[PDB]
Amino acid sequence: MSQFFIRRPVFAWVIAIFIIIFGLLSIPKLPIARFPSVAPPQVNISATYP
Amino acid sequence: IAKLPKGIGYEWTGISLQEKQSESQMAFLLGLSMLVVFLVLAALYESWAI
Repeated sequence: MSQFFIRRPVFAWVIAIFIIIFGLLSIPKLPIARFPSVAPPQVNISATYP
Repeated sequence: IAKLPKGIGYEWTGISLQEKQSESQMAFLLGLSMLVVFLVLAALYESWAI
């Protein structure tokens, strides 16, 4: 059943508070980019025979 | 070091850099370790006052 969180509202609020806190501790921890590494990686091999 | 001629910096290395880094984190690690138990006790004793 799902009638557990009507008579126990405080148990509902701490799960909502936990993921607010863990999420707010991670927005400074995330890199900001315009795109992910969608392009295939290249490895250049450059020689010289002047 | 603040009495030196201007333009002379400094840094800590070795055991000292790992000591200064250990002192900046104590107030945060004692903050979370008291905030977590306050949250998990509200999940068991159905209230905020207890």
